[PDB]
Amino acid sequence: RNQQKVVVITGASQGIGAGLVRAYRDRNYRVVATSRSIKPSADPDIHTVAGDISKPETADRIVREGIERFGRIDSLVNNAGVFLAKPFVEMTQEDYDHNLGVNVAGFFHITQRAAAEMLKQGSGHIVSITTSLVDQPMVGMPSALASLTKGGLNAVTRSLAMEFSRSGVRVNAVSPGVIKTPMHPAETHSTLAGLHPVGRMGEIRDVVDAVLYLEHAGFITGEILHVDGGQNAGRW
Amino acid sequence: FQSMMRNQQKVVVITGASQGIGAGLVRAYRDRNYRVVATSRSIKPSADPDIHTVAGDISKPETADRIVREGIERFGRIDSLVNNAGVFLAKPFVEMTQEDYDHNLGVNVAGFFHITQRAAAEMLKQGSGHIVSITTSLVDQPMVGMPSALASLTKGGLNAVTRSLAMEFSRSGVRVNAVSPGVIKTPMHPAETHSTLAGLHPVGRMGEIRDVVDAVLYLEHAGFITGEILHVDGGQNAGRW
Amino acid sequence: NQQKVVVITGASQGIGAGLVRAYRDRNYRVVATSRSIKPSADPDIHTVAGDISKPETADRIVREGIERFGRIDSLVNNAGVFLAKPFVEMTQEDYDHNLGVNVAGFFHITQRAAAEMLKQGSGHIVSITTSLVDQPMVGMPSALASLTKGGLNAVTRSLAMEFSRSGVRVNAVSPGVIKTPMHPAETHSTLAGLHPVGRMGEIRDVVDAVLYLEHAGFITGEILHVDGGQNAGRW
Amino acid sequence: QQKVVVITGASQGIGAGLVRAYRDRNYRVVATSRSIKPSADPDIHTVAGDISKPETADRIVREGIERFGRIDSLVNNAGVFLAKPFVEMTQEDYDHNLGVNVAGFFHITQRAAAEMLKQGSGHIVSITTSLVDQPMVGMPSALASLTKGGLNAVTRSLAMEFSRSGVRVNAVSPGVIKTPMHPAETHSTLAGLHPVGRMGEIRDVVDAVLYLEHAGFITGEILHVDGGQNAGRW
Repeated sequence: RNQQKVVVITGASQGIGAGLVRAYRDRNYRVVATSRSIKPSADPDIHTVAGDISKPETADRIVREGIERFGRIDSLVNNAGVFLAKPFVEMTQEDYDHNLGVNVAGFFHITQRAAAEMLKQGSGHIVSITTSLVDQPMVGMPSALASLTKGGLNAVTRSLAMEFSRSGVRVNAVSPGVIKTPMHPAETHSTLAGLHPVGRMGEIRDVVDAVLYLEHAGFITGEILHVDGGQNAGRW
Repeated sequence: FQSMMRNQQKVVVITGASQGIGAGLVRAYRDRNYRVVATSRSIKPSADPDIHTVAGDISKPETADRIVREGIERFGRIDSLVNNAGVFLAKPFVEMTQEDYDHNLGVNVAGFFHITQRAAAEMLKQGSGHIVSITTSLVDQPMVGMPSALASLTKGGLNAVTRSLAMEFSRSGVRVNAVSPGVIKTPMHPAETHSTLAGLHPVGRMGEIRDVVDAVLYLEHAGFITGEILHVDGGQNAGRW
Repeated sequence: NQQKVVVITGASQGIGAGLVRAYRDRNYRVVATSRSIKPSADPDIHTVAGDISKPETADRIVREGIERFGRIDSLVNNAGVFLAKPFVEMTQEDYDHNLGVNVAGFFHITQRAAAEMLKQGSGHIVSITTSLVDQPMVGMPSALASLTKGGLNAVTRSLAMEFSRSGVRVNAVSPGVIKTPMHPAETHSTLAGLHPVGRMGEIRDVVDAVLYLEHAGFITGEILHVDGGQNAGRW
Repeated sequence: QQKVVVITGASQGIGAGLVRAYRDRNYRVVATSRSIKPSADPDIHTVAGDISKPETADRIVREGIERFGRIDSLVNNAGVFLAKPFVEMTQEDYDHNLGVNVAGFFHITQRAAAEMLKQGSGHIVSITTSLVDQPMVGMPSALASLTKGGLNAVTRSLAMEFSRSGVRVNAVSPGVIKTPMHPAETHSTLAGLHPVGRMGEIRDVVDAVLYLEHAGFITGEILHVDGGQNAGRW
């Protein structure tokens, strides 16, 4: 039990976030969980850390506090993220700074710090949560900042997979379709379902299972795994 | 009730089931309590009553018929199909013969095509199914020094039809996926070749039967995935090493 | 014999004839084939009639071309068929016909041509696939176009790698729905709508794509989509 | 009456090849770079600036609208490239790469696009890199993959967005191109980074851009001009 692997999960307060915290706990990992807003936990194997993930300082804190508490860092799930649907010509300098802060710098900084720790242990797993919009964008869903920002995460997943190829660190991505959260109003479900060839929305368990499959799949790196009800496969 | 649940278990057809990857899928499917129709050119019958064995040339329409017929006769339903039968040839393209062409077309394409047509007819009929094919990462990432035009042709075909049929069967409850392995450690790969075959992956080691098997079973239970190609390949598909 | 020589398959109708003309205009001699092709007045176009599924047709084509023109420099695989049909309905005859034209058609000539191109240390082989390979559609059931042309996209990357160090380049052009005579103006309205740009392609679009690949010496193993955006996302 | 093209990173060798090729086609050209001397040619308007700044995009577009009355085409060719282990990358490496590679595409594209949308017609092409789709062991470049990889995907995303508006959006993904930046003692090594075993020439990329410029039925396409890099492992 001081033998358990430690995962760092970002955006841990959100809907997929909690689901991931719970599932990693269920698979005998200790968790360092991080959010803008996260509150401390009863569970002595869940260490929470609150901070703005886009700030280099926050990343420094996550890992430092994680090493001090548990003795190591083995995995990282990059789940901090914002989405914005807006016509490209209408986006403002504020829309830009906000997406580049959360989706890009909030990947880059912990990923760098967590990777240092793994490289030195000769072992690890980085998984980032991306979006099927990267590979398959849609007419009627304008989100140029999502493609820019998440598409860079797909490509850097493959790049780091190569860079860390002989080091024992594996680097993967899960690209979901539209996932039912509380923050998605009940009225919007008929049309959101219709965004997927299968005609259902995703469920949190769908994505969480993909992450845990990749966590335990020791021959998989550089892989982008689509959990999107068919979205990436073709046009519906 | 538990007896009721046994006599009504999911049913998978597994092709190329005799050894290596296929024989591993049989056991893994049994471990999750599927019943199994295992086929191979020469599979011997099993002592497990929940494995039905059917010996035959998978490239013939008549074998596909039989597999499903005897499948239905013995278990009443067909839920899933793993196209695992496959041949692989390494040969410069300009030296490939008519015989090589027929052999690969037959097993890799006709093999896939007939059983898939018949299994899908049943899955459509009952409104739910899973079809998964085993392909190669040479489809998406071929390599200088590994000349295998026929594998690309035939397996590249399976990759494309996997997405095609995922769209066609979108509204029917039938999911369609592939697993695209790297070079997997099998008895048919003698020890002398292992260190060479290992450097065929960015990660510098060979794949295991367990890796490919777990990918198929993960797709099997992943009710929100269709038309997906899951590369299990030590990073081959990701980039150049 | 200074003029480069191209073999163009499915030369008779549609893209293929557009292709003969384009390559003639760039000073190539042409060996042109299809089931029904008729002899040409042009001394620089030699026609060969035959069923491209048969190894004998390929054998004729290459040897007749080496006879008249003394070499082979390029091959454009443009013979092809297409069948819209529910997968569970496809028949043995549907299977043999598609495999024969789409796959065997490609294999025999590509093999004989590639051998000539390898000995010389130079060549270009380009194949016409379809955007349904990467981007198939709900309501366009074509399992056989996918098996068939998908194998061509993949073999394109494969032979690109294999001929890598030899100076032979292998590419593919993957069109959307292209406006031939074969499509009644009844259909045009419906077919335009299978592209994000809401426009059918012209023959010019595909032909210029082939001619571009043919003069782009640093491109190999590429799939160039000429598809009004079909491959790029969901409309 | 002549079409108008904006070309970023116009002082680089690719940049200068593009300027000439578009002039050979009778376009008027707005050419920007950090340092670019004014032009003799009434038909080439140069704007000096740092493209990482939004202010610079504003100026480029309004100056082209001022001089020539329209913008038909945008070529994003500004770029930097850093080879460095991911774990050694500094705040300054980061801000630099994000500035030139992402911001340097984004603002200029947003302004040129507003103009093209108004006329109902246009072309946006961006020069990315083969490392996005085919990264290489021993070429560590996380920031290049992060920045140019966003470019590829926005390329397909804007092709869908502008789909019914008459604006085409495409990309050219080159291999290693023979440039003054690469000394001759290095060529034999860079050649080996393509399955084909040679480096590219300026004209290979330039023709690719001009081909896409004249190809009215292509949008959302990444065209790989890379000696086979994207196609497989060599």
